[PDB]
Amino acid sequence: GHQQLYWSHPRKFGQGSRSCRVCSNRHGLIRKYGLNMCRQCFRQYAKDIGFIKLD
Amino acid sequence: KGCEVVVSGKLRGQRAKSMKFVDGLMIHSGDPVNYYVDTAVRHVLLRQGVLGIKVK
Amino acid sequence: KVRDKLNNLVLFDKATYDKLCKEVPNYKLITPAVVSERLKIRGSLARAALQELLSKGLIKLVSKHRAQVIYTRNTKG
Amino acid sequence: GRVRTKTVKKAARVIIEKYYTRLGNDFHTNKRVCEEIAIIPSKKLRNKIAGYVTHLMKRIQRGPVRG
Amino acid sequence: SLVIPEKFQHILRVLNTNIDGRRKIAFAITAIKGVGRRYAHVVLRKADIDLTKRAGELTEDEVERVITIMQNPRQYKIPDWFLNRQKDVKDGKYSQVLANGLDNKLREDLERLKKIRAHRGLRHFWGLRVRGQHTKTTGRRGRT
Amino acid sequence: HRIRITLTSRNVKSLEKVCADLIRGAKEKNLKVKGPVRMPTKTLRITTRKTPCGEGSKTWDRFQMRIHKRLIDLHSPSEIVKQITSISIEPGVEVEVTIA
Amino acid sequence: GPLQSVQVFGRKKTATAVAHCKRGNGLIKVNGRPLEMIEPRTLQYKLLEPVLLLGKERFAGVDIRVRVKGGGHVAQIYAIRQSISKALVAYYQKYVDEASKKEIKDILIQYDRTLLVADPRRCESKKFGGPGARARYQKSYR
Amino acid sequence: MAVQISKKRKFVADGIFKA
Amino acid sequence: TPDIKLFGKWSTDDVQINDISLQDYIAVKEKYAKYLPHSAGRYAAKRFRKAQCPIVERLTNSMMMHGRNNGKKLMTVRIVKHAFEIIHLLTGENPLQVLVNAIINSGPREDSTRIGRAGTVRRQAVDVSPLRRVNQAIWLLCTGAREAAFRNIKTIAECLADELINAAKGSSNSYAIKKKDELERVAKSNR
Amino acid sequence: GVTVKDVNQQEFVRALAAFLKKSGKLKVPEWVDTVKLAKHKELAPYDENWFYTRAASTARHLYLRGGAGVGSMTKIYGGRQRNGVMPSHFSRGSKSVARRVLQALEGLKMVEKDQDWGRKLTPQGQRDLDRIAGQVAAAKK
RNA sequence: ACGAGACUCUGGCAUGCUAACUAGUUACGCGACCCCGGUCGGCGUAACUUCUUAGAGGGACAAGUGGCGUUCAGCCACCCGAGAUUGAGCAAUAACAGGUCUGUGAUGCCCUUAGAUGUCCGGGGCUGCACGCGCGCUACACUGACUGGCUCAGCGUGUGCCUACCCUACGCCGGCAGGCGCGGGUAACCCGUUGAACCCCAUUCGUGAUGGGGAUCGGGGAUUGCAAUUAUUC
Repeated sequence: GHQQLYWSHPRKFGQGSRSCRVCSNRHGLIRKYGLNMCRQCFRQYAKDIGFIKLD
Repeated sequence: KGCEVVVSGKLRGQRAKSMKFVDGLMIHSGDPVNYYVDTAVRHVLLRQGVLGIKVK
Repeated sequence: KVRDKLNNLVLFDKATYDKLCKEVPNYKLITPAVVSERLKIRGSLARAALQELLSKGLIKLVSKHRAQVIYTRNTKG
Repeated sequence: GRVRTKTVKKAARVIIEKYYTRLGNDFHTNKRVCEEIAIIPSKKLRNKIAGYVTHLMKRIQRGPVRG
Repeated sequence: SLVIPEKFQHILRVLNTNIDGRRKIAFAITAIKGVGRRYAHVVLRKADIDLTKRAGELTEDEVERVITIMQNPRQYKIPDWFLNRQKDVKDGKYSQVLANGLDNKLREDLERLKKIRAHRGLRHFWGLRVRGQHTKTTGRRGRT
Repeated sequence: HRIRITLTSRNVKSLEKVCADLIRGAKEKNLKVKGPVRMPTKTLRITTRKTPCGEGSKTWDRFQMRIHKRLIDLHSPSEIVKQITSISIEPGVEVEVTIA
Repeated sequence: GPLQSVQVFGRKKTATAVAHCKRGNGLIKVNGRPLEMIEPRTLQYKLLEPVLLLGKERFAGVDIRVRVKGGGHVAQIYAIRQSISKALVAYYQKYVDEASKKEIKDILIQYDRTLLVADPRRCESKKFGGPGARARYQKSYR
Repeated sequence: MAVQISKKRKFVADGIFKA
Repeated sequence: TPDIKLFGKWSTDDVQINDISLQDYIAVKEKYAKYLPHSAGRYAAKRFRKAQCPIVERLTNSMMMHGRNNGKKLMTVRIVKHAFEIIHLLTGENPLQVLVNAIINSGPREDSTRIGRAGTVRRQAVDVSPLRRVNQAIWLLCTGAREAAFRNIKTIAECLADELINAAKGSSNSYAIKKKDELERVAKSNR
Repeated sequence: GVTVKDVNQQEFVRALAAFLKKSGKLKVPEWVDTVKLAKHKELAPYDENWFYTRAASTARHLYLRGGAGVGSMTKIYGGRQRNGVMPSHFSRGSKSVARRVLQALEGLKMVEKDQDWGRKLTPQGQRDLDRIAGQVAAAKK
């Protein structure tokens, strides 16, 4: 029963159901407004998104 | 009328060093830095290590 | 440095009632705090006695509040 | 502390050098003069130019200046 | 009225405990182990006794009615969710315990856990915390 | 035919340029044009730490986006206002057409 | 017939109190409620201050109808107290002789500057590393 | 079409498309 | 008709200041006379702008201390008004005169300064500025009423009332007069 | 000419409580003695007949704003939630007592149902509220 | 020449300008209650930007007056005045053996690679306690605690790609935690006029480890999830 017990674990909810869409890590995710990455990747690619640190 | 290039990494030795070559004018503070200079950073992979490029 | 733990009576005995009726309408400022201090009774008991004396008409009202009330004697003239 | 910088004093000196015949003692009139003749990217800088020009006109009206 | 009444009972001997008579009847009955502030208002609302009197001037028939409400609270229309001991593992009855059934039933439940050897019983036997909280930083009055 | 056009963008100066040009075009086309309704702008504030690891003075960024939305109302048929709206659109300005 | 109407506002922190001066009898109502009927009642004399300094005969020709929203309680009291005085000053300036406006304005600024000029004080922005705009978290050594 | 994301998410998606 | 700025129900006129050194620092007479002890603000901005504040407002502002009472201006105002009620009904004297005479009588007029290194006990006698006289007088009255009204059956409207009249007659049964004259004794002990 | 908007509410609510006790046709709930008014409350009210007072305050708030339902009544009577060691928060009221208040105020002819949401005062109920407001004004006068 | 300054954002005002059925005001009609006049965030529509929204421009500069100063840079007080020191952002050369290889398909070298240091499933652990230390929360009460009534905001966010998981008015049931058919919003329209708390008023309490304080612990009932026991939460 390798096929039916290989990934029968439900990852429907929880932290590991989502991941970073830049580098695929599961720590420090930003889910607000659907960015779906960690803080470092947003800080590195924040200029081309259009977010400016005016304040 | 102003430029600045910075390199850092393995420059003929074990311990990394940083060489700076500045000629011209260079604004460092205020919003003219946001719209008078262009900053690009790249990584160069050599055989003995990784080398960094910073051009303004 | 004497402690003297106060044990206030919950209701009036004989001497407290006429002591109040002869001395409390002969004082300048009447509040339940000073009535409880002078007559060694409870705070709410002093409030009930002062409400009874207000209904009797021997005490005039000055100001009412949820914290404390102010009472004074009648004019002797 | 309100101490003017060297660019304000240099610009005020050269604008009172090359232009004197259209200046006065009112701060608003030579403020508009400095707005019309000199291209200045801001308003506070032009305002400080106008104030220092007014002060320099008031001292030139009394006596000569070495700058 | 505000004068002390005759046979004003000072110390009330109810259910082999000591009860002061100088306290309010909604609060002087709360000194009995097993009964608290919230359930005291319901008892003096089922019985026709006002809340504006002290405990020291009440007499035998009203305190006897209150003791009947203590011992048998179910058929005086007290709601079933208001009780402290519900759905028993021994017999399955709704009851209110007043310090004797309370103390011996808590003791019997603790020895039941210690006999059944559940980890709640082992933690009660060792003298630790059972609700699952951190012991590393607190509980410094455990032992010397 | 009552028509509503929305001028939503990120930069504000090109937004003022295209809204002034659209209002001027509706003025010269002899059309009843309403004034530019300025909606309250929305600020995009998310804050994060500076350093990638966990050491240092606890310092944070304040990244900001401002999106401005404008409304122009007209009373006109469909094809002429399609011809007007499909002229000189900026890459940073998004226009969307709705009909009542 | 013509209508005499001026519409004057006033602020303390964020509360906006907009008055309405129309010709009529002597009555002041804020949010439909009279001046003696606004919580808290401790500042009843603070509410009744401008009509008491300017007299009841000066207010006898103008109906006052103020609505207010924003701010807290004391800010709303100060806003409506500012708005009543500023509305009477602007009404006399618009219609009545200017000299009586000057005489009321002199005694109004002589009592307190708050009754005509708004106070420029707002809450400063909170910063990181501290619970407020100025305070910081407690520092530990060793 | 049945998704209709809000106005903030559209600009976020466009900027991340550009990135 | 503004015939007189009646402080609720007390008249701000016919009040006598006895000391001439505190004449321009206590403002209760004919200019800074309000209906309430609560004004707007901008009074602690510059250096000496707090000398123009009404003295009852300064007492109300210094009434609130110890964490749980900060910002509660209405509650301190009604304590002040009730305290004025007991002061008027207790002596037959105008309550503003009792406030003025207590601050003059409870003001420490000579001070000792800590001088030297940290730990050494050396004091040098200096005199107290008239503004600081009023300042420590108000602070002493407030802390005396505060520590009188703590774990006691007597309310703060009465504890504040007994504290000023004992400072007004100089009976030295109050706490402000106690620290005032031990401070004068310490300043006198080494000059 | 005197209305509800120029009547002091503190005497008004107890006068309405006396009037609703005198009327006595409100079909009060059976569990009025054993109930807690909100989950942020700690004891029962000391007033044994608070139902008339709560219905009076509900009628006053329905005059002040219309279209309110059971959910708007829970927001009005909310307060601080003291969970002891926990920092305090804001907690709303209980839904069933507001439901019972509005069924009592509908069963007595004072309130009919507003269209599509909430409830609103009958003009006869407005007459009753204004008449007792004038009564309180005449008593104070 | 860099740095400071200069520059940008926000607050503080302008009854002047441009504009608004996704914001209102003022008038008019209808409707409801009362004693001839008051209230309506009730209904509907003739002007307007006084409130609100946000665009361009203006305004404060040591500008004036009186002093001090070599009478030069500047300083002090006052009048008219919304402000005569608002807060933040950016922030130079030089280096630290400062931290991050556990942010990355950024990375050199070394180790390991089928009885695996890759990967997956099931269970456990990161929470385990003689004790010490740091950041914090609640209190030690009567400037208070409980119970009723009165009454006032601003930043925000909201149906997501694999990705399923949104915010909620309204009706009934139940003490309550909660449950079902019903409507709106992909958003200045719906929650919402965000009936927030502290405060205000009126009872109860009376110096008593007390009606302060709610730790520890027993029994019962709901929600989330495949799963709660070392109590998820209520």
